[PDB]
Amino acid sequence: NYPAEPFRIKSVETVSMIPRDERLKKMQEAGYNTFLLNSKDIYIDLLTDSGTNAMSDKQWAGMMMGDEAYAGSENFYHLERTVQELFGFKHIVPTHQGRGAENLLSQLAIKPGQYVAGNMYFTTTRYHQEKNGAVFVDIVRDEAHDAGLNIAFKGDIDLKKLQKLIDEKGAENIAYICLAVTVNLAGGQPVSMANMRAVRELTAAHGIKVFYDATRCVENAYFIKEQEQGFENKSIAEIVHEMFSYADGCTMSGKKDCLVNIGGFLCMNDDEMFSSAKELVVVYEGMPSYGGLAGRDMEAMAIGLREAMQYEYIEHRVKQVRYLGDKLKAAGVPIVEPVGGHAVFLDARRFCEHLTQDEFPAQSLAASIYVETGVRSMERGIISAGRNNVTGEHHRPKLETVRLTIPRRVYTYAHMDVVADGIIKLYQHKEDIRGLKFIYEPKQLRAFTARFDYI
Amino acid sequence: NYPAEPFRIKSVETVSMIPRDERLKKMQEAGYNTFLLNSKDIYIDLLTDSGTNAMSDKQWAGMMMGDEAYAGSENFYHLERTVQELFGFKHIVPTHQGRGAENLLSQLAIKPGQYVAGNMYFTTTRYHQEKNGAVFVDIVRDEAHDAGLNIAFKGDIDLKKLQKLIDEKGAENIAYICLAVTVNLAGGQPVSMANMRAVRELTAAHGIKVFYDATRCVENAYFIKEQEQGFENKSIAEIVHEMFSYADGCTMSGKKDCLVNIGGFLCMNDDEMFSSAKELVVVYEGMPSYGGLAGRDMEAMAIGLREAMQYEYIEHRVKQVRYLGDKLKAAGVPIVEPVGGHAVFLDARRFCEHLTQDEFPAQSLAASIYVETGVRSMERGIISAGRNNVHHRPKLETVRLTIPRRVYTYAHMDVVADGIIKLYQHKEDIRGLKFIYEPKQLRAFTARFDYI
Amino acid sequence: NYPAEPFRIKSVETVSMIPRDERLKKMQEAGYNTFLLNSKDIYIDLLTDSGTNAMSDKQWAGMMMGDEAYAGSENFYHLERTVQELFGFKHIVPTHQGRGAENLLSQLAIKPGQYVAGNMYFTTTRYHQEKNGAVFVDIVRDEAHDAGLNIAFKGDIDLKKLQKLIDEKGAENIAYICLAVTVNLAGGQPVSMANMRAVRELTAAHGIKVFYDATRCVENAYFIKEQEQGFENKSIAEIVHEMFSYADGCTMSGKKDCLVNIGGFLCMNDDEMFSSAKELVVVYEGMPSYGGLAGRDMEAMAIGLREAMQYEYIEHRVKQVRYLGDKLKAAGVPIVEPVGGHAVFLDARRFCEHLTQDEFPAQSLAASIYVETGVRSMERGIISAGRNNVHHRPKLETVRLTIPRRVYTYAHMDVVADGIIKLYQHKEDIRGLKFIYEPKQLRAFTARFDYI
Amino acid sequence: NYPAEPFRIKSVETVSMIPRDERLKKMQEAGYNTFLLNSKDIYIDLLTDSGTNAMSDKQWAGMMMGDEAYAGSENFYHLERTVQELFGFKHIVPTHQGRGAENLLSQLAIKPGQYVAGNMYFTTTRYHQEKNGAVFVDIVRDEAHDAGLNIAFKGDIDLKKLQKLIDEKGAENIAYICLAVTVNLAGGQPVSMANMRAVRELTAAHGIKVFYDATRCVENAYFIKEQEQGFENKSIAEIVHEMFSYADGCTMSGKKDCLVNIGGFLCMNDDEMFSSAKELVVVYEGMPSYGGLAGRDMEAMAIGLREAMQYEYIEHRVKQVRYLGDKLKAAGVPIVEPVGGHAVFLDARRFCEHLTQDEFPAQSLAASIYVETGVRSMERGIISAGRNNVTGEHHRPKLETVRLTIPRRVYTYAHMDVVADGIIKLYQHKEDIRGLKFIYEPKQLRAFTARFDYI
Ligand SMILES: CC1=C(O)/C(=C\N=C(/Cc2ccc(O)c(F)c2)C(=O)O)C(COP(=O)(O)O)=CN1
Ligand SMILES: CC1=C(O)/C(=C\N=C(/Cc2ccc(O)c(F)c2)C(=O)O)C(COP(=O)(O)O)=CN1
Ligand SMILES: CC1=C(O)/C(=C\N=C(/Cc2ccc(O)c(F)c2)C(=O)O)C(COP(=O)(O)O)=CN1
Ligand SMILES: CC1=C(O)/C(=C\N=C(/Cc2ccc(O)c(F)c2)C(=O)O)C(COP(=O)(O)O)=CN1
Ligand SMILES: [K+]
Ligand SMILES: [K+]
Ligand SMILES: [K+]
Ligand SMILES: [K+]
Repeated sequence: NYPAEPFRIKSVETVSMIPRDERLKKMQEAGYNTFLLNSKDIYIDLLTDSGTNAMSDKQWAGMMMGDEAYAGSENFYHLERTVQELFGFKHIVPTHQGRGAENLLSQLAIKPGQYVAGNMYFTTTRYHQEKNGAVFVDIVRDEAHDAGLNIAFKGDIDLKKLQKLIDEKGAENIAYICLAVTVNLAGGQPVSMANMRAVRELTAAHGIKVFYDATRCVENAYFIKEQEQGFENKSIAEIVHEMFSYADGCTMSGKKDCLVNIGGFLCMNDDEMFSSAKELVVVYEGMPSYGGLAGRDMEAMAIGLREAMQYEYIEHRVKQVRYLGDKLKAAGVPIVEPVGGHAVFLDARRFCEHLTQDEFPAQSLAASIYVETGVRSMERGIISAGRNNVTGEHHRPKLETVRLTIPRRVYTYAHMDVVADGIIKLYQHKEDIRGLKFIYEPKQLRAFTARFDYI
Repeated sequence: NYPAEPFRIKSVETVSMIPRDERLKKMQEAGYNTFLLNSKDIYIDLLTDSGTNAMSDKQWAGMMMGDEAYAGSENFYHLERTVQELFGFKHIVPTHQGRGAENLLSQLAIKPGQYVAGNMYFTTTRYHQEKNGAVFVDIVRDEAHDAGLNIAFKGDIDLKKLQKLIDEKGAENIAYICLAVTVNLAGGQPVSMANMRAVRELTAAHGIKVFYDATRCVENAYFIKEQEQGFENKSIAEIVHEMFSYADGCTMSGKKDCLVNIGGFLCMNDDEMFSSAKELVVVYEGMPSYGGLAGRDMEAMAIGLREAMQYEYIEHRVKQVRYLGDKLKAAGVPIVEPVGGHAVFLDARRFCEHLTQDEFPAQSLAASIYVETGVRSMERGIISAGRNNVHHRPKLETVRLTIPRRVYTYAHMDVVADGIIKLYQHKEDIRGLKFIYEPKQLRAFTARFDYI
Repeated sequence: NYPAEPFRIKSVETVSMIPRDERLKKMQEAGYNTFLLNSKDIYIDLLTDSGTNAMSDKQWAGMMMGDEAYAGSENFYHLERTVQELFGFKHIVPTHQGRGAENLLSQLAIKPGQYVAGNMYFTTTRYHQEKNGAVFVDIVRDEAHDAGLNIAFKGDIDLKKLQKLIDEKGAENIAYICLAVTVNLAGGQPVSMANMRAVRELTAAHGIKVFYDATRCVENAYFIKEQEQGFENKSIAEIVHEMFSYADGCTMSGKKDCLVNIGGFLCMNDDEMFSSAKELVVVYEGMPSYGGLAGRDMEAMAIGLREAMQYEYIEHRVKQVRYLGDKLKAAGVPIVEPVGGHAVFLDARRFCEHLTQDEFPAQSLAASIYVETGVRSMERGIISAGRNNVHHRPKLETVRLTIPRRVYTYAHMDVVADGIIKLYQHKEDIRGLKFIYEPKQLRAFTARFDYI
Repeated sequence: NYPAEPFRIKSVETVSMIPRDERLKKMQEAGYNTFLLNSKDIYIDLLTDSGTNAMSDKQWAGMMMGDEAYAGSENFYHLERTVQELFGFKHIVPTHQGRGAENLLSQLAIKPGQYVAGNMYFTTTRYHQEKNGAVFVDIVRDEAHDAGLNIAFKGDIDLKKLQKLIDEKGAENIAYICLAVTVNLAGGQPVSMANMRAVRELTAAHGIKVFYDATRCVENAYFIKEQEQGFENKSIAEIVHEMFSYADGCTMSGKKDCLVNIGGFLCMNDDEMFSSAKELVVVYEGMPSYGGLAGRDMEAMAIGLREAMQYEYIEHRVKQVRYLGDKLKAAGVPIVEPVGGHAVFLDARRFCEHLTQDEFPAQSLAASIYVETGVRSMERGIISAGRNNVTGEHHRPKLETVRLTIPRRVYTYAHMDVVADGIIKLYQHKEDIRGLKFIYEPKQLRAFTARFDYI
């Protein structure tokens, strides 16, 4: 079932164990917005798995060996050869994080008016595509839009949608296919190796490029080894290397599956695009030999990427998240299924049936979760959806969820029990959860700074 | 039930997940002596809680602020002021670890021929006492020698035994009383504040000194807050400060309850003895301003001692050990009771009743534990007792599962428990061992065995 | 004369002492382009002072206290409060380095077609201005373009040039004034407080904004305390705080005067622009609570900015650079004068007068410097200028010896000086180079050359 | 002449630049005893080269890889194989520092009544020898007792003194020969390889053991490569390995030439003595696999010992000390000659001719040095000599010196100029230096806690 941590604790991080009454005052000061809580006032911070990972002793040893030179740093050569060895790509350009690499790729591979198609989208990835004159097309399988359907590899590309897009618009008007592993918007759902092979075969026949969003590719590789027939004898590294053999490049956020707190990079095989990438990286990030990263951070990301290939680490990572999802599902708590690689999504629509969506149930549930447990979670519903600015009304998503995002190697099963036991107790008196109303609302991105109050 | 860790993991330590077949080869290469296993071949190392603790980010920040000066280091001033504030003693002398402080105290407070009495003994403490011409006398309560008797504060000194020693030998022939908190040999058993208060009252009436072995005094302070009536409203620091108010000094191994990997110190209130301590520390340890420790380590120990005062930390520390003991007891595994603050002791006498004591049951059980789970434990039976005469047979024949602080999780405890529980269901298959290396002095450290 | 380092060495960095014959092979392998040399093959790396600084023990202690949370990190609150205290600005937005802040400001304060005027330009700053539809206008004093003229505060804006721009184009067509302290392209030349005060008076009368390039503002503050009458009794922090009182905001590269290896930020007083900055930072850098930086790096930058305010540190920093410039000038080596705060610029035009500009004298001099001494320097002549049309010929043809902060000693400066002085005594032997790789965009970074 | 530092500064240590008037108040608070000054009030601390060294980035990387296990630590195996490789000894026992190893050796190789002979003595080494029932015999060459005689290898053993001791007392009554490299009491003077060969040849013919005090053996090895004919082509490691080939064991203080802040070890080739050494180390230091050291510190000492073998490091170390001595000698400042490997000794007798020794000129000179420059130095004269307690009078040494001890890789030539320029200015008005009188004097070891005042 659930394996113990395949590591020992080397060093601990001090936290404040403030009681419920103080936590309530902190939440009121934050305007009932978990995004406005201070880190020092949080016991278990499940806001995101991005850049919040715990590094290893080996990584911290590399942090002491930072070659901080502006050009020719040994740390960059270590990072370069590691990615070339594990991912198999020809050229590497480091960036300070994932959206820095997406900014580069979108300016290099998109002519204004072309289409970009992928298995759903991410906010920063789709922004840089649309800012550079592209029109996004969702070609994910229809099953990915059913929150309750428990099936494997929900993130697979629908080959029928891809075939019709090529026929309706033409291969010349398609910039590239953006295949994300895993699919964050669908709940961290993986993509099968068979799907990546079929996508590569169909795109190569029309000369269409394929670039991966490899942000959580290691979690995706474990799902292949666990659930895809024929990969039970292959190591995590062998699966990762085959995944990228069906891609012409990738954007990577090291802050996720590279087990670091900062860092990313951009990969490609084309020499001419790599030449243009080195010219553009100096504008936004830095030299091609550090790309907005300190030398010690390139070293940490190179070591972390190699550590992520260990089967026992990634098995425990995914199964720790699954443990939280299983404990909630066994108690009757409504969650999004299947459980993804990095987070558990509570269905706040069913959790707070007594509240309309205009009362922000996911935002109110997140506030109650913190006060009752000291756990910070992220609202992923109507507040994060924003406002259509042409009309001013709320964007209303089908998913009204609270995201419990698990950083890597930071928490234990006992911490997961604290999260579960508190949510389960809340669910047993879920009728007492009250709604919220705006008291402060910003112009753009309201999820980060809006303030509320009980109705 | 059992609280979650009152901290987050900041950094992790890489371990080798070698399978059982590899572990079997490793144990054979080590000659079935867990003391001879390589650290790199161990998943969960429960050999000792001494110096194996995980430090905090605050402590590691202090590690970057090491003032390595030979005299007048700010790190020493931080350590001195911390101990004076929390322990209440007047003078502090740092030592590289606990037995360095015992060497100093034993040469300063023992006249040849005098008696030293305490609630049981420890190997290093008793050696320096006997090396300096003292005869040890155990004045612990008799119940502390019964592994299965579940009573509170097993480490208390028997006041009747202390009164008889004063009458039979005279107060002039008693060097001092050595009160250890907790009592490691009895299984990490605590001493009540009433016992410390009663001991202070009896010794002061005869002019007899009292020095504490404060190695695990914070674990002792939690047991007082949990189980002694009247201390439920008092903080850990208040209890620690009151504990040492009944002592004339103490020896401390920071490698335990100070949450560090090296370090100790010696405390006292007497000015004249403190003067002699500073003259003797330069012979063995170093200057009184660092005492065999780097500046960064004095800083780490000062910060760790203050972190140990946090109620949530020390509550979780003790209850993680109790979780392992409860899970084993619920399956029928014979252990020493009650569970101490730092370790769970398997009763190898009852675990291997089908084996004679000359068959090294505790040593064979520890070897079997590693092969089955990759967990290293310490033999604490006849092998550790040794042979003065041509075997010493102690009443306690145990295997110690010693838990380092802030290093392992409940899931790691489940690995230990589930493997031992499976081993106990086939305890008839655990065979004895045979001597292969002469027991030169401390045989527990270097002896080799075999049976196949 | 020249003060000793106002600090001790805490830790050292290993270097490779390869002989001249090895360096000659390394330079040939690099194609005589210093930008292509490996760090491991360099003794003294004077390529840039950006991100190459040595941090303090205090900063490394903060590196252990990284609060890596996505929002509400204590490290961000420390950085924000530090900048608000020392710079006096109302709002802070962290960025991963300086050009990240310039990308934000250029999209927020530039309407397409407007003019941006400043005391010369920098490559990354001018790109983001021109990419956002601005036309750059240099309003620095004419003396700043003369490498040999030794006058104080060469970076001052010519108020007459600024007045003519306002009259010829109109204040409505001027986006803002970009005042850099110091002026990197002129050789690290400072700007006087009187000039900043006079600029603020003229721009405010027409409603024109003023934004600083504060990358080396601490070096600029020292020159004011040293050479501007009336500031001899004022501390570095007081001067820095007054400098920014004449600005509406600033872009800062922490990799320079904040004594860190990564990091920057964007400051402003206007609430509405700060709201737009937080919406745009999530697109390129990250959340406004970390802005593309790890928590430990925000903490390191906050501590480094406060360390930069120490008079003894910044005095030694500038005077170590001046020591290198004085030793070269005393031997007759042609340099840019006066010596700036962060680098010494060899005048390759005068150093290699026997060589034409199309022969790449600055590039060939930098290659010869490495082979003779193992010192890497940066070409800052026609190669860095590039070719828009089918070569750009700048008035300054220099080789930059850029000094990282707290990394090297006076003895390292003697190695640089003694080797260049020996090279200058045989400057007739320095030969030209020939293009081998097409100058695709920024040719200074990847072009290769040869002559034998 | 003097080479630049063969390294870059990776990190700096903050110091307080307090002015002269404040420094005077600090010195008065310290009772004019530099031993009582606070570290935070000192610019350049030349009190000792013991444990004050700056570590490298490689060492600090090892500090992140500490295997803190009680037995079988990988760090101990690294340290063990390093010493066996570089020193050539068969068995290694770590100790927390040098005097911990001397405590072990003195209890293992000395029967009560035997003699111990060596090239002068050190305080802690001679104490453990005499505490275990030995009688010390100085067999150094007579030239070592002339402070002004500038000759090479002053620390050599006088073979005539050794031959007469064997004849007058018998080989059975000689515990061992304690050969120290370098000789700290003579001013850091080295021992020639020819002397070590002759000592080994003479002792081996009588079955007498030889144990080295290798505390500063790397500095000693450089002097051999620089000044002993025939070793110009041999590396530092080759010279070190040959030095210990003439010894049966050694005591080592890693706090010196191992480039660490704590640590030591004990070496020997005899299996039976090593067996007894492991039994005795558990009493005083700890297990034979850590010996009173954290795992990270065994790793740092192993890395530092290997770093010390680099010719450029040790050449700069010795020549930085020589630079300070040369600048003082060129200005006419009286110093002890020749300059040793680790310190420059000012001749306070000639520096303060207007003061009698009962006025503590070396102590008063050290106080003036700090007030004028912010440099702490050590008194090495009548105060450190102590009091013959049978009579109560002062011990009066021939040497009345102030020791300027240089930690490794901590200071620059510009720091040496601060020391020199301040002492040179003091020497130009040396008649203004006043004497001191006891106001507080302890029973034993007065150099550490005594307080004074101007006469
Ligand atoms: C599948 C994919 C991502 O998941 C992703 C990031 N994810 C994080 C951070 C995040 C992003 C945007 C928000 O509004 C947000 F509140 C949190 C998250 O929490 O989900 C990026 C971007 O990579 P950078 O973050 O290294 O630039 C690219 N691709
Ligand atoms: C109550 C007390 C201790 O428990 C103790 C040590 N504890 C050890 C380490 C150990 C000691 C001796 C052994 O034969 C042994 F096999 C294990 C242990 O595992 O329990 C010391 C000594 O403190 P030092 O270790 O800091 O010097 C003093 N007092
Ligand atoms: C006055 C100013 C700078 O000097 C500066 C950078 N300085 C560099 C690095 C550099 C930059 C561009 C090059 O083509 C180059 F070859 C070297 C340098 O060496 O001088 C930046 C940008 O700050 P970022 O580097 O933190 O983004 C803004 N303003
Ligand atoms: C030739 C030799 C040494 O020089 C030596 C130490 N020397 C230091 C420290 C010191 C020693 C005694 C003092 O009263 C003193 F004030 C300073 C010094 O400053 O000279 C040791 C001892 O090695 P530990 O210091 O690692 O135990 C053994 N052998
Ligand atoms: K850097
Ligand atoms: K030290
Ligand atoms: K982070
Ligand atoms: K340890």
